[PDB]
Amino acid sequence: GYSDRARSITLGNSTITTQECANVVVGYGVWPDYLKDSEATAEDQPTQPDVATCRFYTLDSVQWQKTSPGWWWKLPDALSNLGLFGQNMQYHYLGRTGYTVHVQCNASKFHQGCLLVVCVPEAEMGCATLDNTPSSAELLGGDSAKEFADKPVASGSNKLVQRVVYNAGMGVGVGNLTIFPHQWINLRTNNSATIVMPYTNSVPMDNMFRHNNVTLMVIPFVPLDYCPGSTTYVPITVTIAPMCAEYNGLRLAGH
Amino acid sequence: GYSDRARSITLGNSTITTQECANVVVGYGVWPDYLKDSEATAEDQPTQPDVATCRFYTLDSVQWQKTSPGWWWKLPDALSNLGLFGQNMQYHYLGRTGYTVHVQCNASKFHQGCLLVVCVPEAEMGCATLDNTPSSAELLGGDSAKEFADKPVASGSNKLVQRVVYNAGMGVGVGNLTIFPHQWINLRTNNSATIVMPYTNSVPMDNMFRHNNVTLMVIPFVPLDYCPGSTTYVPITVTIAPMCAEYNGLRLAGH
Amino acid sequence: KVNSMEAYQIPVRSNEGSGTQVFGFPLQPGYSSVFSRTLLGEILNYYTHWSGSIKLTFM
Amino acid sequence: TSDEYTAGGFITCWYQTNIVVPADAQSSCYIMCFVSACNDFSVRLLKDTPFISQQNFF
Amino acid sequence: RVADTVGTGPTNSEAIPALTAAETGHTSQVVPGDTMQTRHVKNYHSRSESTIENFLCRSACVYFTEYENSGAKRYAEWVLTPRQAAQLRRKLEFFTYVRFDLELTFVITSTQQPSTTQNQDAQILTHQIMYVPPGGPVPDKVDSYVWQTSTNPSVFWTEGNAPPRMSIPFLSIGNAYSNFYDGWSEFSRNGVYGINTLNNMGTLYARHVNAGSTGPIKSTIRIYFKPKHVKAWIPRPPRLCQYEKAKNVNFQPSGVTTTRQSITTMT
Amino acid sequence: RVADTVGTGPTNSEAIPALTAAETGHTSQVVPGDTMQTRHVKNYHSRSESTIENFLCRSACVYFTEYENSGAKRYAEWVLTPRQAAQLRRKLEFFTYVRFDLELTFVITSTQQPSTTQNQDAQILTHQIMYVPPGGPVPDKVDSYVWQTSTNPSVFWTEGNAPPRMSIPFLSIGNAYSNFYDGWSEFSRNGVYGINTLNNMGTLYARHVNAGSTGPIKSTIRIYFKPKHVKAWIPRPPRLCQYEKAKNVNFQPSGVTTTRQSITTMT
Amino acid sequence: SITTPEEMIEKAKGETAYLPCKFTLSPEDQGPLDIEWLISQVIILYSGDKIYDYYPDLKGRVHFTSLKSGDASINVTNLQDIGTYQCKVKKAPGVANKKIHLVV
Amino acid sequence: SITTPEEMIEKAKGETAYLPCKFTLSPEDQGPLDIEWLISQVIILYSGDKIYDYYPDLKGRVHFTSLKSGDASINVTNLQDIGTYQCKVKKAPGVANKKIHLVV
Amino acid sequence: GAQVSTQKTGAHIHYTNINYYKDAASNSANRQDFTQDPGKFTEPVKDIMIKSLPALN
Amino acid sequence: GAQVSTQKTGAHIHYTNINYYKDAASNSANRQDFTQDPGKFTEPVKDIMIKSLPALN
Ligand SMILES: CCCCCCCCCCCCCCCC(=O)O
Ligand SMILES: CCCCCCCCCCCCCCCC(=O)O
Repeated sequence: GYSDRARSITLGNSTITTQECANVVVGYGVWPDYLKDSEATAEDQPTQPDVATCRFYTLDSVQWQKTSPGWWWKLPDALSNLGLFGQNMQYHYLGRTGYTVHVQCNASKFHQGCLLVVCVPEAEMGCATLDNTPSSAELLGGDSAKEFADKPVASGSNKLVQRVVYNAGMGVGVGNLTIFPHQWINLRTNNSATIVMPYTNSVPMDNMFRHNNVTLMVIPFVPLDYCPGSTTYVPITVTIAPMCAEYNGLRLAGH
Repeated sequence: GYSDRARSITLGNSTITTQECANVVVGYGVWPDYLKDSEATAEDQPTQPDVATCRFYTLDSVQWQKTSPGWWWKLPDALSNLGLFGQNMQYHYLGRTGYTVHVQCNASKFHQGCLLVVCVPEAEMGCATLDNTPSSAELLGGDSAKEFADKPVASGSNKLVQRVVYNAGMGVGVGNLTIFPHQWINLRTNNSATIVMPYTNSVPMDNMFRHNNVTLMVIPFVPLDYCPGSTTYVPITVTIAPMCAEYNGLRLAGH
Repeated sequence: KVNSMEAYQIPVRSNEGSGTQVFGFPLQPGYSSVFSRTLLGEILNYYTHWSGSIKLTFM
Repeated sequence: TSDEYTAGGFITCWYQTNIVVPADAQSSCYIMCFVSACNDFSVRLLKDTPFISQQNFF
Repeated sequence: RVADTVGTGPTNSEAIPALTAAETGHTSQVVPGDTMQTRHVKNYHSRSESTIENFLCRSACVYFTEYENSGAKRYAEWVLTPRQAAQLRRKLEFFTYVRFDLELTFVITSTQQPSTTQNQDAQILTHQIMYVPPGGPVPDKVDSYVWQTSTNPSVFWTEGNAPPRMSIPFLSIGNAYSNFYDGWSEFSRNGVYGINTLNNMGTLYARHVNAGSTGPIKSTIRIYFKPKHVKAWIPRPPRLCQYEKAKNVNFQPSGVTTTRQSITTMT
Repeated sequence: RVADTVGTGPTNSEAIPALTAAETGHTSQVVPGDTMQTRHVKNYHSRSESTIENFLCRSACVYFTEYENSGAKRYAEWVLTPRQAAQLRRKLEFFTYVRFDLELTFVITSTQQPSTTQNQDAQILTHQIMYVPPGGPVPDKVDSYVWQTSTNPSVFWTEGNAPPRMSIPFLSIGNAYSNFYDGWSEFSRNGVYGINTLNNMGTLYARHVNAGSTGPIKSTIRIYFKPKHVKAWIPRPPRLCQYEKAKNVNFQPSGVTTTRQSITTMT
Repeated sequence: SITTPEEMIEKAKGETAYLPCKFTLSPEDQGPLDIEWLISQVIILYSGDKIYDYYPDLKGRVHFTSLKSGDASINVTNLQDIGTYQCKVKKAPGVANKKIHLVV
Repeated sequence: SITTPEEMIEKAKGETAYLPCKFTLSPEDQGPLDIEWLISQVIILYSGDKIYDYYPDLKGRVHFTSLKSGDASINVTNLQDIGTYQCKVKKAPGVANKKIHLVV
Repeated sequence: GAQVSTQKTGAHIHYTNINYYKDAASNSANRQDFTQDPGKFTEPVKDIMIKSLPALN
Repeated sequence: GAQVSTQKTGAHIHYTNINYYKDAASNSANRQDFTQDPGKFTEPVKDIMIKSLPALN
């Protein structure tokens, strides 16, 4: 006799354990697996480290203030410089992988807040200018937070990205973003959110450096509140774990 | 369908009931029983009250302050003046018995503290002087608290006992005192601690007045803390219950 | 702290940051000042070779 | 004994997030650590502990 | 023989082997395969050298004394007690009650002392070791009628052969030797407090059967204890503070451990 | 037992046992019967004395030291190492890894030193040999409490009997002793380079239990190693250059062999 | 084993000083009994079941309170006498001693 | 085992001379540590966890750079000082020594 | 009447022994007695605690 | 429990042995172990080379 609020996940040499949680969302009903022999196209044999990549990598934390719009991360770009996962994708031409997103935010009973955790495949984002397109290193961030911004970004001759939270940078309603696998963190109940995503693409394998399969978004629908005295610094932490990752086309390093 | 946090113990005409508890420790895996016919040495028949002694006796409470080192009690000496247990041991020459130690300390969610409850067999204690030995009525206390003392006791020509908490009066590490049956009271979770001890000695029966089988120790590893406003007076209470007690060698009263 | 009960305690608190270090020590069960005086460490001091796993429980 | 060929490793502890405390509660807490062996521990070569020291017959 | 490590894989479930309560004594019986992926590894390591018999059964000097062949100090005496030394005592004080047979060995060596006599051509020295039980007559001098050893066990040794060894059966009125006693010998609770009350092991006497020369000679005897057929009960923590006396556990308060520089320092 | 020679006759064929390629390692497995006519000869010679056990299992002195019974040098010490001598070391360095049990023998002899004291009538000397494991306490002086040998193995010997011999089990944390190590103990690769990094055999202490006289006496101890139950792997060429140090393979370049007069000279 | 071997007794002048040396003979100890009182050099001596009265200042002032039973205490008088008294009781197998410091 | 026991250091005048004697204690070696610097007769001495400042010319010039950790180097100054310095580190089971030649 | 037992060997031989005294406290020590039971010191509770389930539910 | 083996004699006798210790590192040496296998050092190739045939054809 145990409580469904307690969960443990073991991958590689890493573990996470939760005291309070909701459940696990499993993507589109699909658990990530390897590439079959009737779906593959590349001839040469794939490499599969199986343990040195498929573990938990913990990205930098972000402070949740009373006026934070939200944050976004590119899952392929985020683990580019972390561990052996980054090194394998650097040398190889083709990479295929799945992920899981455990987001942790812990607060006391007195603190009240709401966070939406959703994964968006092909989350193409628009530029502030209508004529030009968003520049790299402006949309992408290495282990970086990349927060949004209430109110429109000024229009001028600059490859700045439109960061409006209500349009989410894609021009769609922020509320309707529940169509993709989503989990809600309610400080009064849920402490963390777990999402498992299978590899989703229109091709069997893709170049990790020039294309991003999915974009993790954390958006506070209801702000953070408390009374004078309680702790003000409330951080959010994100851990990503590649699942059933395989690589092809070994060559000289670089991108 | 019940909760393992709730326990009830019935002995004689007495009962104790807990709303929050950890478990019951049962000594060295042995439940206390009576003396067999192949282990006994005395010829004359034993007396066994069975109800008038084997019940719960409640000793005086002790205030847990923010700077309390700890307390110790001798289980045979503590119940010497209480009820019929004291009267039976007074008249008789040989007494054999087992005990249980229910320690109760209740605090609110805001209060934070940690207490270690351990039973030490043959807990011989040292004197402040290296030449002489601890005097009685200095080591022993009748229904008395007998607290410890941070920092060494002064060395002089006096049968004072060394009360250092970190050496515990036996010259051994306070942390390693977990070798004997021990239970931890954590204010944030555990409210009380139950320990059952079988009779342990190198002989079948022993004179209760001149020898002490076990020493109960309560030591606050983590101090008591709270904020201005919460209740300051936080007491600890101890109840002992002799189990399967038998006596031999009836004679004139005294010691 | 070695002359006090404070040595056992590991102090944690609320800070305006994250990723700060709480503690750290090497894995030398018989020799490290941290483990030399524990039951297992004292037992090891009577032996030259040791081999196995090590459980660390935090309350 | 302290050796460099057979080195152990390092054991560290960091803040995964931050300690969250409400009002009228203490924000300075403590942790405690216990150490034990697993079911696969072994020892060899009985020797003399370096801790005890006797000046003269007591 | 030790247990062998098994092999586990990736796991996502409600099971929580790691999370537990240390409020209860229950020492977590978790293995590495519960918090990571492991490979199968057969373990041929054997828990053999750690048994109490292999731990305690080794000879250990407990007392060495001198005597002469002329003058005032002509024989030696020593009440049997293992608390004279520190190494044997600390090892035995891991447990509350012990029960073991004892193997006794002696090492007797002589030395010619400085003097001014001439023409010293010594002969071989013979030494007699005698045991007196709690209550037996004790020799007043070196030529006392006590040495007749009609019933007391004794041993004679001629300098130059293998040392003398004898085996002693568990001698006690109790059911186990007691390393620690919390109590008094007198009911009034005013007298000797401690193990001293329980101890009653008799006295040992050693001496020169013959002089052997005209010049002075000083002999020394070292006694070696070996516990055999050991049984032990109720373990207790090792001694931190250094020993002070042989009769009691009197100590001086000392640091719990040694100090480093910081809490994050690796040395 | 060795193979017996067979008998061949005259042959005219395309077979070419002699002609081969030494580019390949393939050591030609030809026998005399392939390049001449031979008679049948049964061979009762046996390859018995050449086995590694018969080669290595013989006692060999590895270190001899002195001590006194008065003055400053009162005891002797020596870290256990077989590289002190040359004969035992060269034989062991035919292989990369060896695994063997060790039989230890000691030879202790005393000598009366020149002095001017009078009336010296000495007694029999007893000597104590004590082993300290890597980490055990070491004796500061000759009357230190370390000699209590509660757990350290020790041996006592009275001058005049057969030497003392004890047998030691394969002591190593690895799976074989390593005669040669190419690497460092520190990862940064800046420190001790060589086998010295791997070696950890403890220290050996020898001393006089008693003085035995008024005049000076100097004792000497010689240690003898015998490898038993030997296993050996990966053979390597014998040492040409003479040894210089005990910690490393430092050498001075020398001639490949000795020189003659001509290339056709028979001497 | 003499109880409280290290002891300090403060007694006012003009009051007889009471010094107690109670002992418990060991079962192992079975020899002739000797009790000696030292003043730091002897004030009194008990040997071969005979009491001898050594110190000129304390002559006619030092006498035993009880010896065979196990009590070997003395009662001094006419204090002026500041010093340390060592009570040494001897049994052939084992020996014990207690030192008492007297002020004024 | 002191690394580079045979070493030669050429240092210009008016520049502090740095002499390094780093060592690695053996697991077998478990005794009191003594570090002695000889000038070929001592400039500095470390013994019983105490540093003593021996040579009149180098008085107030010779000081340690760090000892317990495993580094026993010195930093000399005001060179005029040509000589051979022998760093001798002592452990009760084993001993080692390093000689450094300094020119100008 | 001799007893034949096994010698202590490595992994991955028999020896003979006869008793010459009649005292039972003269024999050699008992070195080959490999029996353990840590369920007394470790896990000394009343209600059995399974590993996977929570401690306090 | 004694072991009877053969003595080393010339070509063109039995002896008895008993183990008196319980340690397996106390026994005598193993002198009669006559087993060879030089196919490792000599002939260390992949493709077997027959003697009569040419080495490189
Ligand atoms: C010449 C004959 C000599 C015989 C001497 C026999 C003396 C036996 C002494 C036994 C002492 C055992 C003490 C154990 C105390 C303990 O374990 O706590
Ligand atoms: C009095 C007891 C003495 C016991 C001393 C035991 C010491 C054992 C030393 C073994 C050294 C073996 C070194 C082998 C090195 C190699 O083969 O390369």
